[PDB]
Amino acid sequence: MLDAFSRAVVQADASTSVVADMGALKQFIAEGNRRLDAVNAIASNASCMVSDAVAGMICENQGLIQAGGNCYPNRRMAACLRDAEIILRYVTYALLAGDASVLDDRCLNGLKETYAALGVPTTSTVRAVQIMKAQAAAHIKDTPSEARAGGKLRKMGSPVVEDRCASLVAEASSYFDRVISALS
Amino acid sequence: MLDAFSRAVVQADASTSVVADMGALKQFIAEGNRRLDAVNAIASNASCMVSDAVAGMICENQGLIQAGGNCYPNRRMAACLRDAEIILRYVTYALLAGDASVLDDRCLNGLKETYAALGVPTTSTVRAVQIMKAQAAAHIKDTPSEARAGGKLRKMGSPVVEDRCASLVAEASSYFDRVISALS
Amino acid sequence: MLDAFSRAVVQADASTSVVADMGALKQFIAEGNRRLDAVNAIASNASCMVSDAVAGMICENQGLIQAGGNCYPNRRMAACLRDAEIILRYVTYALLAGDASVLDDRCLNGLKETYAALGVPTTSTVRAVQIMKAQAAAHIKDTPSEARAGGKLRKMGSPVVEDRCASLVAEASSYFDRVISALS
Amino acid sequence: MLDAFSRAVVQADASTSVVADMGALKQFIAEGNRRLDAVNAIASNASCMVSDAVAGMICENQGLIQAGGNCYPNRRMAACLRDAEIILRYVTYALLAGDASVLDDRCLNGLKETYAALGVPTTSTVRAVQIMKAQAAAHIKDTPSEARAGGKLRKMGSPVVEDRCASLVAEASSYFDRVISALS
Amino acid sequence: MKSVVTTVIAAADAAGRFPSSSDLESVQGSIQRSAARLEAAEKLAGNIDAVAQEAYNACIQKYPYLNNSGEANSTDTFKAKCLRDVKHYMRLIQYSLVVGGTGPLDEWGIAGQREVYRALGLPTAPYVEALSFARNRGCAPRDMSAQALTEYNALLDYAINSLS
Amino acid sequence: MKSVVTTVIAAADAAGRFPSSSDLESVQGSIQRSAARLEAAEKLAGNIDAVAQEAYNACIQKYPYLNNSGEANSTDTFKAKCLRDVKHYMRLIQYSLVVGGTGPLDEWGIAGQREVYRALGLPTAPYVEALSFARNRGCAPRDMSAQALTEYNALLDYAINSLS
Amino acid sequence: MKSVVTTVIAAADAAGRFPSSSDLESVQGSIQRSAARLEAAEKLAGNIDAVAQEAYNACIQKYPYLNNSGEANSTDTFKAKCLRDVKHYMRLIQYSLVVGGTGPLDEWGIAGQREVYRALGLPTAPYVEALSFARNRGCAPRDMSAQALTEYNALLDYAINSLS
Amino acid sequence: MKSVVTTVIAAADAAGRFPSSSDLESVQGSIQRSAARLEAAEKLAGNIDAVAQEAYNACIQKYPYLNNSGEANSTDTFKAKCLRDVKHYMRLIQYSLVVGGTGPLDEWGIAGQREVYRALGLPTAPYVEALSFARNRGCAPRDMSAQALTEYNALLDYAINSLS
Ligand SMILES: *C(=C)C1=C(C)[C@@H](Cc2[nH]c(/C=C3N=C(/C=C4\NC(=O)[C@H](C)[C@H]4[C@@H](*)C)C(C)=C\3CCC(=O)O)c(CCC(=O)O)c2C)NC1=O
Ligand SMILES: *C(=C)C1=C(C)[C@@H](Cc2[nH]c(/C=C3N=C(/C=C4\NC(=O)[C@H](C)[C@H]4[C@@H](*)C)C(C)=C\3CCC(=O)O)c(CCC(=O)O)c2C)NC1=O
Ligand SMILES: *C(=C)C1=C(C)[C@@H](Cc2[nH]c(/C=C3N=C(/C=C4\NC(=O)[C@H](C)[C@H]4[C@@H](*)C)C(C)=C\3CCC(=O)O)c(CCC(=O)O)c2C)NC1=O
Ligand SMILES: *C(=C)C1=C(C)[C@@H](Cc2[nH]c(/C=C3N=C(/C=C4\NC(=O)[C@H](C)[C@H]4[C@@H](*)C)C(C)=C\3CCC(=O)O)c(CCC(=O)O)c2C)NC1=O
Ligand SMILES: *[C@@H](C)[C@H]1/C(=C/C2=NC(=C\c3[nH]c(C[C@H]4NC(=O)C(C=C)=C4C)c(C)c3CCC(=O)O)/C(CCC(=O)O)=C2C)NC(=O)[C@@H]1C
Ligand SMILES: *[C@@H](C)[C@H]1/C(=C/C2=NC(=C\c3[nH]c(C[C@H]4NC(=O)C(C=C)=C4C)c(C)c3CCC(=O)O)/C(CCC(=O)O)=C2C)NC(=O)[C@@H]1C
Ligand SMILES: *[C@@H](C)[C@H]1/C(=C/C2=NC(=C\c3[nH]c(C[C@H]4NC(=O)C(C=C)=C4C)c(C)c3CCC(=O)O)/C(CCC(=O)O)=C2C)NC(=O)[C@@H]1C
Ligand SMILES: *[C@@H](C)[C@H]1/C(=C/C2=NC(=C\c3[nH]c(C[C@H]4NC(=O)C(C=C)=C4C)c(C)c3CCC(=O)O)/C(CCC(=O)O)=C2C)NC(=O)[C@@H]1C
Ligand SMILES: *[C@H](C)[C@H]1/C(=C/C2=NC(=C\c3[nH]c(C[C@H]4NC(=O)C(C=C)=C4C)c(C)c3CCC(=O)O)/C(CCC(=O)O)=C2C)NC(=O)[C@@H]1C
Ligand SMILES: *[C@H](C)[C@H]1/C(=C/C2=NC(=C\c3[nH]c(C[C@H]4NC(=O)C(C=C)=C4C)c(C)c3CCC(=O)O)/C(CCC(=O)O)=C2C)NC(=O)[C@@H]1C
Ligand SMILES: *[C@H](C)[C@H]1/C(=C/C2=NC(=C\c3[nH]c(C[C@H]4NC(=O)C(C=C)=C4C)c(C)c3CCC(=O)O)/C(CCC(=O)O)=C2C)NC(=O)[C@@H]1C
Ligand SMILES: *[C@H](C)[C@H]1/C(=C/C2=NC(=C\c3[nH]c(C[C@H]4NC(=O)C(C=C)=C4C)c(C)c3CCC(=O)O)/C(CCC(=O)O)=C2C)NC(=O)[C@@H]1C
Ligand SMILES: *[C@H](C)[C@H]1/C(=C/C2=NC(=C\c3[nH]c(C[C@H]4NC(=O)C(C=C)=C4C)c(C)c3CCC(=O)O)/C(CCC(=O)O)=C2C)NC(=O)[C@@H]1C
Ligand SMILES: O=P([O-])([O-])O
Ligand SMILES: O=P([O-])([O-])O
Ligand SMILES: O=P([O-])([O-])O
Ligand SMILES: O=P([O-])([O-])O
Ligand SMILES: O=P([O-])([O-])O
Ligand SMILES: O=P([O-])([O-])O
Ligand SMILES: O=P([O-])([O-])O
Ligand SMILES: O=P([O-])([O-])O
Ligand code: NA
Ligand code: NA
Ligand code: NA
Ligand code: NA
Ligand code: NA
Repeated sequence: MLDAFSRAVVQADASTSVVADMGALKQFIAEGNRRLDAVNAIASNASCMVSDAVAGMICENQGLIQAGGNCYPNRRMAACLRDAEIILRYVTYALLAGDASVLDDRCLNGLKETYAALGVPTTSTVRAVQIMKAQAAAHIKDTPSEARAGGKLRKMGSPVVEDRCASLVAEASSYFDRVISALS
Repeated sequence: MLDAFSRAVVQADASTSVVADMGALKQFIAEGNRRLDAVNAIASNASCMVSDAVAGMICENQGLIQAGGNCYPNRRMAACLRDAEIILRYVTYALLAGDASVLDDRCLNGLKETYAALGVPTTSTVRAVQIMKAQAAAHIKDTPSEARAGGKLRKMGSPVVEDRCASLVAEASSYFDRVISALS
Repeated sequence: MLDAFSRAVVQADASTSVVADMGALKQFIAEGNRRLDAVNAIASNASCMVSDAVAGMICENQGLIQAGGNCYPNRRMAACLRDAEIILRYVTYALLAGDASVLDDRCLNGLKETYAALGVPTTSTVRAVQIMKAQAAAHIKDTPSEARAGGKLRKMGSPVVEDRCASLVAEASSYFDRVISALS
Repeated sequence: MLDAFSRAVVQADASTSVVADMGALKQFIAEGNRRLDAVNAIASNASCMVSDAVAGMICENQGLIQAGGNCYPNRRMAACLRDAEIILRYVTYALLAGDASVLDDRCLNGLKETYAALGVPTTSTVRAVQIMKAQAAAHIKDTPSEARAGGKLRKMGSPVVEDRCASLVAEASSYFDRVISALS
Repeated sequence: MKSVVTTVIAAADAAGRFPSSSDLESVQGSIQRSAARLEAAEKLAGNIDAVAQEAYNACIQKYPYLNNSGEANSTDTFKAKCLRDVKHYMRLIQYSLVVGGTGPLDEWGIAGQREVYRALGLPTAPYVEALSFARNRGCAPRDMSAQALTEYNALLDYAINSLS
Repeated sequence: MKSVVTTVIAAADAAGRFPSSSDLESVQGSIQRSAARLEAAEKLAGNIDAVAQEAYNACIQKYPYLNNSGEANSTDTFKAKCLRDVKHYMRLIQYSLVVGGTGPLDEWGIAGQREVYRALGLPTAPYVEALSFARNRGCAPRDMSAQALTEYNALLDYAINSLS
Repeated sequence: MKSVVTTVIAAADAAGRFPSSSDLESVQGSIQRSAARLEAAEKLAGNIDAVAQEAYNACIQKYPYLNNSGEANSTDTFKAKCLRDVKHYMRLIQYSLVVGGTGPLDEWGIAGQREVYRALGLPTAPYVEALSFARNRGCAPRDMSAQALTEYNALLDYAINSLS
Repeated sequence: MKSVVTTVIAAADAAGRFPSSSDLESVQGSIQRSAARLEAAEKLAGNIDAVAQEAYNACIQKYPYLNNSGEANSTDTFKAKCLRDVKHYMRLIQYSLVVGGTGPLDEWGIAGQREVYRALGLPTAPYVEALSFARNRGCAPRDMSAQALTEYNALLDYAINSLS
């Protein structure tokens, strides 16, 4: 896998040149504590996120929990929960590294084909991933709502800035979009 | 793998017939000492051949050692040197056996496809092989030039005949040509 | 493994010295065709030898084929036949090599402990090996008797000399003696 | 494996008690930068250390490089160079962790018995480890001598304190003494 | 036991490597973060009985059925053991703050917990509620600094995740 | 296909080696022994039908029960196949003399033989007797040189051992 | 590519773990140490040619036999390639300072180096002397800060070790 | 120890086979080629010191820098070791001529050589030059027969290839 810094070195290596422009890299360092908080926000809430996302996918499509549905019977529901957690885990690794390679290499490569062979429905998987994207945005911003928290709300207590880490929210969101695009 | 004698047997077995032609077999035996000298001439000079061939491929194509070249960085140079040695090794087995099957089966089958998946350039592979073919011919005939020997010239001291083992030079060359055909 | 020539080298290396006595080594070469004949005589008669030796062991000890006996039931008889063949095979390797090391290293080391853990009886093992020793001597000399051949007599047709290869008979017999030695 | 802090936790858990003495642990932290210097001092000089130590062991005992010696032939010399490097590697791990467990568990357990079965001589192994101990002490203090450096002298340039990291030198030396005691 | 330093040593050993630049840099992270986590460790060491007591009280407040005949908080021995269990988790959290990785919680708390509670018919929700109360209770700077509290809360959430 | 040269090439390839001194020396053995084995191969190429016919006849002479109703030499098809099978073994021995190793016999005769003959209820003793007759039949220099006959007999014994 | 963060992610992934305490703490080390190593990287980026030239010049001064007919510094092409090679190692050092692990030097410099130099009959001692010169040359605060210089020196010694 | 016979035995053993036709044939090759290689072995046994001495001399003549202060031939002990090393290679060549395969050189010379020389800072070019001088030096019939010299030269080239 690569990280944000090794990605920059691969770029420089393509022209056999030194890494000269360090502005973007120095910004990664200046935002490093906020990146760690973003990772902590997702990891610390991961069980709640996964359960709530799969439950949301289901409440919006009862076919999944009826005869012939892909979260029926118990073994299928369990496999779905496990997959949502795997996906979220690899997205968090991408966010920690600042680079999608770990996610692409170790999670997404071959996933579409795997799901096709099993009959796992794309529409429903995408919706689960979309719910997790929204959850992760709110936890990174430290603005989850009581309305969506089901009596399990958590506040992170990181130092507040006006933008609430918009850059990191966009980057996290982009990794979820990459998951969805791999099924397209 | 087959050898020149088992080749004749497989051809006969295709018609469930005895091997009738002893003359061709006896000719293999009669040139057996010259064949062993031909193999000794390649094996004894193998490191010098490989290094000179790869270096020649590079001096004729400097792109290989410039940015994005397939002999850059050290790991790729080293893989290339290893490959040229492997190819020479299986060619020398084919010459010892008097049959290409070990070379086809254990080296060439699948190799063009392996190289296409890695992006190993066909024109450069072919050139390295061409250089090794020309080296082999000169060492079998025991007429390497000082001009190509880089102060590393070796004389084999085999007993000279007027044709300088023309048939074995043609046979060895045919094995290098098989490589070239398979990889281009 | 070693052979007779590498055995001489190991002995020379103990004093970081060149091998200077070409005498005994040139004797190995001079008796090389006889040695090939001796190996052929054993390998060519191996099935008959093993079956006869195991049968002989049993006719001299009927306890082996009654309840509680180590060649009862069929599985055990089979395993014994297999072992006698294995032993003869490694003896024949030692005779081809002119050195016991492959026999010692690959067959004899651990054999005593293996048989003791299994309850394979030493006394009977010895008899089977003794019978093979006697058979081997007769086949090397090319003097098997009709009396012992059970309608299966074979003659080798090697060039006869007065001593009937006494040194090779002695060597072969020494290897069978090593097998027996390894059981105690 | 344990580190200095988990070692303290294991000790506290033996009475199911919280870790209350924060002082020795806060001293670990205060000396953390010097500990990283001490590890850098050894790792950075490891090739020179190993080669000089094994060469020292040999120059003090020429029997090792004569027929029957355990650094003869090339294979054995290489194996010995490999082992001195393995040992130094594990000592450096123990100094980074501030605990001997990795060294005891992954390197020293069973080592004396391994060497006994191979006939690797104890006094000589201990000597090589003694020289590496002495080298490590000098590099940590950043006072190696030109006399012992063979024209390969290195200076670390770490901030000098009057005690020249006396506590870390004692600690590193204790790990080398563990190796020596395990092999004696 | 998983910590910063044992993780990088194990990775170096698997590759036959001496400690190198990234290993040293990782350990400088422990030098830096240790202040926060050892502050939380100190406060927890000094006040573990009170912290555990109120977390235990909260879980029984949420689940008063546990006091009913036959349920898991209904006898004096059961009450004692439940509080003891809350304190065990808090002590393992204290150890985890000392080490700077989750090792002590992983090995001595989490491993086996689901099998034990299943066998004894003990519900997990009260455990989760005790830890949840503890997680939502702290505030900075009253109890400790904001970064100490972040360390404390992260280990509580790690324990909650393991039971959820 | 096992021969002198394929054996040494396979050993070299397993170790990543170019041909070396013992490989060349082994092949010199082929140069030396070839005259004897190719002499036998040529004899057999010219006279395989008669050689096989007499060996087949001998095995039926030994075991006349094979002619009885229900037995393996009892019908015209069976008689033809049994003679053909003896000729196949002889042909594979001819090939093995050509190659100078047992490869042809191993791969095209021996492999599978026991399973085939068990399935079809074909007794092995008549095969052994045909080959045994052929093994005892030759004499030198009438039929071929003493070393040609050594080569021929060794391959017959190799076949016999495989069926014993 | 080995760095602080890829090492901890690989270890987490092998155990099926989310990032946890010790992973975040490791990365804090990169936040702290980056100043020193990026300082060194910027110095090296801005002056690489001069730094490599003096290292190259030192290695030729130690081994004038390289200038002799048939030796590795004896032609204009060879002189250019040798300087180039020294600059490659310095560039890979620059990349390693950027990444904060030895990944770029391991993958693009060290892997295969021994096989390449063997095949071309290039001696390794001149590479070692160039790097050695570079290692002993810097001083702080003149060239960079004392911790920057520690970072630069450690990577030169890592390269030297790989060739020793 | 690799020779003609141990190679065939090892191949037989891997397949559970008795010695068969191609094994005996291979050993006939040893009978045949032995005269040439044993002639070379005898010549080398009788003159090893002078052969090694001149090859050592030639490598120092090529690389007089080795005598300069600090280098690998510059002291009396180093000088003696280097000559000794050249003689070790020639002794292992003598052994390999006796065996008829490369076993002695492989096991007692080649294995580990690169790691030893690397660790000790010993350049490989002078070893190559000593062996190269020895390879180009012989002529037939002065020194031995043409085929003895072929055997001798092939083992020298084997050793050279191992160091190149
Ligand atoms: C079925 C009836 C059904 C659901 C189940 C539910 C699914 C759902 N959830 C969200 C959004 C969020 N869920 C969040 C989760 C949590 N918040 C916490 O504080 C805890 C730790 C954790 C677990 C409960 C979060 C953070 C969000 C983000 C929004 C917010 O906080 O306000 C959605 C919205 C998804 C979208 O925007 O596309 C859905 C659909 N909804 C159901 O209908
Ligand atoms: C780059 C500037 C460049 C080269 C490098 C070189 C490559 C090259 N080499 C040959 C031909 C041969 N090389 C030989 C090698 C050796 N001879 C020896 O005596 C030793 C043991 C060994 C290693 C140095 C040999 C034998 C030949 C055969 C020809 C001859 O001997 O005269 C070629 C020509 C290839 C062809 O004909 O297609 C090339 C290109 N040339 C470079 O330009
Ligand atoms: C049980 C009643 C019993 C036996 C079974 C038999 C065992 C036995 N066999 C020998 C000696 C030999 N057997 C030989 C075997 C063969 N000769 C052949 O020609 C074919 C190919 C092959 C298989 C039948 C041979 C060669 C001998 C050597 C002696 C000789 O040939 O005359 C012995 C004697 C062993 C000894 O001397 O200690 C025994 C005991 N005998 C039984 O009583
Ligand atoms: C053979 C005749 C023989 C030796 C070889 C040598 C072995 C030896 N070495 C030491 C002590 C050290 N060696 C050191 C190594 C180095 N210093 C450096 O600067 C570089 C990087 C590195 C490689 C050369 C060091 C640091 C020491 C420590 C002492 C010092 O610096 O003065 C010893 C002494 C061991 C002891 O103190 O017990 C020995 C024996 N000596 C030989 O006789
Ligand atoms: C979006 C992600 C958040 C947000 C985050 C911010 N965090 C800032 C500072 C900060 N965070 C930590 C904790 C972090 N560093 C570590 O070493 C570890 C674990 C090992 C973690 C979890 C630290 C130490 C700091 C620095 C100290 C301090 O500032 O108090 C922070 C301020 C700096 C910046 O602007 O980048 C922010 C903004 N802020 C938001 O508004 C959302 C909710
Ligand atoms: C083209 C290859 C050569 C060439 C070769 C010739 N070699 C001839 C004879 C010969 N070679 C050997 C050595 C060989 N036999 C072995 O057993 C081994 C190793 C185990 C090797 C390397 C021997 C023994 C012999 C026979 C003895 C002799 O003739 O001196 C040879 C002559 C016979 C023939 O015509 O085939 C030739 C021609 N000759 C050339 O001109 C080029 C350079
Ligand atoms: C004791 C073992 C025998 C016996 C053997 C003798 N064999 C003699 C010569 C001989 N044998 C062979 C065949 C052998 N060489 C091979 O290359 C192969 C297979 C690849 C085999 C099986 C040959 C070629 C020769 C040489 C030709 C000949 O002389 O006809 C032999 C005579 C030479 C000597 O004294 O060593 C003997 C004595 N003799 C006996 O009395 C017992 C039965
Ligand atoms: C005995 C080991 C030495 C010695 C060492 C000292 N080092 C001191 C400070 C120091 N060292 C570093 C480098 C270290 N920290 C890292 O993060 C990394 C790599 C990632 C390494 C290699 C730093 C950053 C510092 C702090 C900055 C500074 O003080 O300049 C130090 C002073 C502090 C203390 O007293 O503990 C010492 C004494 N000193 C000696 O006398 C011997 C030679
Ligand atoms: C921030 C001002 C909050 C808030 C906090 C209060 N906590 C109160 C009491 C309390 N808190 C704890 C847990 C705390 N003690 C520890 O040792 C540790 C961790 C190691 C933690 C997290 C305890 C045990 C207690 C009782 C003992 C005490 O008084 O310290 C408290 C007093 C009133 C009360 O009990 O609720 C407050 C005010 N309160 C708020 O309103 C904001 C949101
Ligand atoms: C040595 C004098 C023997 C012996 C030999 C006899 N063989 C006789 C006939 C015979 N042999 C064969 C087999 C032979 N022909 C081959 O082509 C090959 C191998 C490729 C072999 C081994 C055949 C086919 C025949 C019939 C045709 C012919 O006559 O050659 C024979 C004549 C009388 C008889 O048929 O028995 C003799 C005398 N006889 C002996 O008693 C000693 C031991
Ligand atoms: C400390 C005072 C030393 C010492 C240092 C000197 N260095 C001198 C020149 C110099 N050094 C370098 C390498 C340096 N430049 C870089 O960009 C980097 C790393 C990225 C490093 C390590 C260069 C290229 C040069 C030439 C250009 C320049 O002057 O900066 C120097 C001047 C005289 C000379 O060239 O030797 C000194 C005095 N000298 C000492 O004696 C102590 C130990
Ligand atoms: C063929 C006529 C050559 C040639 C050969 C010369 N060699 C001379 C001396 C010499 N050669 C060796 C190596 C040789 N001795 C051995 O024992 C072995 C192998 C076991 C070999 C290959 C030595 C040690 C010596 C010095 C002792 C001696 O004189 O025998 C030589 C004498 C003059 C000289 O030293 O150069 C000659 C003429 N010379 C030629 O011009 C053709 C090409
Ligand atoms: C001569 C061409 C060299 C040279 C050589 C030196 N070699 C040194 C030490 C050494 N050599 C070997 C290999 C040798 N030992 C064996 O057991 C075998 C084969 C059986 C061989 C070929 C070893 C294992 C060693 C290390 C142990 C020892 O000291 O003997 C040496 C001393 C180096 C040192 O102590 O630093 C030298 C000088 N010198 C030359 O100039 C060229 C390159
Ligand atoms: O490490 P990776 O290749 O990304 O999986
Ligand atoms: O043996 P192979 O199949 O040819 O590879
Ligand atoms: O090879 P070995 O060891 O004899 O088994
Ligand atoms: O981890 P460990 O157990 O220490 O090896
Ligand atoms: O370990 P667990 O039982 O699964 O919690
Ligand atoms: O193969 P087999 O069938 O067992 O004979
Ligand atoms: O990789 P290398 O080639 O071993 O350096
Ligand atoms: O074995 P080496 O060390 O690679 O030569
Ligand atoms: Na083609
Ligand atoms: Na969970
Ligand atoms: Na059998
Ligand atoms: Na090294
Ligand atoms: Na080579």
